[PDB]
Amino acid sequence: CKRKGSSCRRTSYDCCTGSCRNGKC
Repeated sequence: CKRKGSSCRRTSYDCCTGSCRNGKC
């Protein structure tokens, strides 16, 4: 999964923590 502070896609649930907002976690 993605880390908070990394980049993740809008609503693809990519992160383990952090909102995927503005193409970032």
